Amino acid sequence: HMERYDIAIIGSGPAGLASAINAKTRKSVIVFGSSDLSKKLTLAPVINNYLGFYGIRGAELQEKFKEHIDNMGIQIENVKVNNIYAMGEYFSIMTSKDTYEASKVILAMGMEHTKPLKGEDKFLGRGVGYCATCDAPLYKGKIVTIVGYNKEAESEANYLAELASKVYYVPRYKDEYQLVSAVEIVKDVPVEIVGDKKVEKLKLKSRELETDGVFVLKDSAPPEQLVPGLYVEDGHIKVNRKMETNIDGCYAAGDCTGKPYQYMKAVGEGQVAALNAVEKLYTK
Amino acid sequence: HMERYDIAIIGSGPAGLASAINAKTRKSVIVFGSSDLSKKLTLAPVINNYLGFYGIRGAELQEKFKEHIDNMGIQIENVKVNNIYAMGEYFSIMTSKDTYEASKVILAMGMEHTKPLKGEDKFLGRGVGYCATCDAPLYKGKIVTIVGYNKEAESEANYLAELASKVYYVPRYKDEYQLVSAVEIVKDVPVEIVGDKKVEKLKLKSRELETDGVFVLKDSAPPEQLVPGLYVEDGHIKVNRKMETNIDGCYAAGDCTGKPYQYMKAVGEGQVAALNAVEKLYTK
Ligand SMILES: Cc1cc2nc3c(=O)[nH]c(=O)nc-3n(C[C@H](O)[C@H](O)[C@H](O)COP(=O)(O)OP(=O)(O)OC[C@H]3O[C@@H](n4cnc5c(N)ncnc54)[C@H](O)[C@@H]3O)c2cc1C
Ligand SMILES: Cc1cc2nc3c(=O)[nH]c(=O)nc-3n(C[C@H](O)[C@H](O)[C@H](O)COP(=O)(O)OP(=O)(O)OC[C@H]3O[C@@H](n4cnc5c(N)ncnc54)[C@H](O)[C@@H]3O)c2cc1C
Repeated sequence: HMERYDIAIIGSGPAGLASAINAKTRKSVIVFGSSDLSKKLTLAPVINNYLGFYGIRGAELQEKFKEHIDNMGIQIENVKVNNIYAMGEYFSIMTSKDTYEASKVILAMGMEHTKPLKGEDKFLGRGVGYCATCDAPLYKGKIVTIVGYNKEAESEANYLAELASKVYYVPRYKDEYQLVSAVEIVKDVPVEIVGDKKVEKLKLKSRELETDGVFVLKDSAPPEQLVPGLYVEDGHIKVNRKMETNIDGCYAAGDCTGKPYQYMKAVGEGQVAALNAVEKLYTK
Repeated sequence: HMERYDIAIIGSGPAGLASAINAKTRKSVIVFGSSDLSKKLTLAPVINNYLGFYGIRGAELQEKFKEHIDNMGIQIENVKVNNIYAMGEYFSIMTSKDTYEASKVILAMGMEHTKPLKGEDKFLGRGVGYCATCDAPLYKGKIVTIVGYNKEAESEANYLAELASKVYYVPRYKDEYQLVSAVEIVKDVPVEIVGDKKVEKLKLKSRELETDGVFVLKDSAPPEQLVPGLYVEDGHIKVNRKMETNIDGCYAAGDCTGKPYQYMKAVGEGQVAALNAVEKLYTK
């Protein structure tokens, strides 16, 4: 069904966990993200600029962070947040599973490193989107191509196969893929989304797919799509010294706020966002 | 004599150490402060909001920070910084011992918690000051009272006893005091600095001292006195998202920049300041 919380934290990396441990000062808090917290932490080899942990390996620091949240009774809700609608005094939070409401939101999604595909921006809203399940009814009986950058994208492909006339899945990571037989896996490199007034084809290095929709599925939609009305410049969510965005009650912390992309900056921002959000909840 | 460095960090607490470990990316760096890093860290009992160190004691976290800087060959220069003069393209740094020049400065002095004495602001520049050794020639053959909040203040009293006709030392901490016999220790509580056009007396709870100067000696002068021309509001050094102050080449990080006074905020700010300072050194 629906569940209400005082604070929702969108991301489970350094920034979101820093927010969570500072918000547990009560005030219900929910943290959305991945079971493994942050993929970048796991991939980091030796870390020498996180003060107090000289020479730690990324996966070791990840475990220290996991034990911290576990000691404080903080769990990660393992769902993808698709859209956050600023209703004015609260936020409606749409996810890959259930819908939530929260009084305050802390954006902590990190920063996407991969570039958009050619034609992606051009056809946005004319056949390109960032949430396949959200737009699924629009593609009933149509051809849909999903360019998947994470495992959740596979679930969206499976769902779309129940409505679309044909589903192609283009993986952008190496794994076994848990897809129903109706999904055609296209192990090729996307080149360009093309069309006249709307999407007509996805061109790949060795193949072209006639398709009505192309969904580009990453850990998070671009922030201005995830949070309609949010002020972003240069792909960075713009915040002030209190980590406040342009949307009252919506904060942002970590790589999603701009450079430098470092752990200490991220945890500091998460702390500031959470303490300010809590203050606003007690002052109304 | 004088020594030149690319970056000078003013403070050895969480913020300054975070700056130091991020600036050692070369670029000579000098860190001014106390041997014990930060007094607040030592006094902190259990810390649960420093991500990755759940349940750590303050002195334990202090030791982790000490081992980090030691592993990176970062030493603390154990002197008090008295004044930083923005010369335009560099900074002249006056200390309780030698003078330094630095291309970039990172202010990391923390935030003073004790309030000013009554009359302190009123007589500033008319008998009240924050550096006794700096103003010592002005008090040759005059009466000087030092209200000392740290051990360095004792050294300043000893120096002033060579020039002033009479030196009183009013300690604001419990310890043995290493003072020459010419210094009179006044174990009483300051109440008010009084005078007409200039300082004439220090009133204490049980005694009044006729005095020509009153020096209030804390770990650092107020930031607008430490750094002439620095923009401060509400006792907080005002910085932007890059930790830049109003003075080009001068950054600030940690409690000295405003609330919340927390460790994660401080280390994040120190990191941002240092990485920006380094960038400016490589771009000129
Ligand atoms: C190989 C490598 C080495 C690095 N080494 C260092 C180093 O030595 N020192 C250093 O300071 N920095 C280092 N970094 C950078 C550092 O990892 C980042 O600055 C830091 O991880 C930022 O954390 P964050 O919480 O802002 O974002 P992230 O760490 O990206 O966390 C984001 C998390 O939120 C989840 N999420 C995002 N959007 C949504 C959504 N819509 N719904 C649900 N969940 C979502 C993601 O799945 C992810 O788990 C390194 C990065 C890499 C890639
Ligand atoms: C009892 C107590 C418990 C606390 N518990 C927590 C907690 O659980 N979690 C949390 O997040 N925060 C806590 N805090 C607050 C936290 O300690 C501060 O936010 C943090 O120490 C800020 O560090 P900083 O580097 O900005 O300043 P500081 O820690 O004050 O470091 C300043 C250092 O620079 C030196 N210095 C200053 N001026 C000069 C100068 N002119 N020349 C030379 N050296 C100078 C000082 O001697 C000092 O050593 C606590 C504070 C106290 C007092």
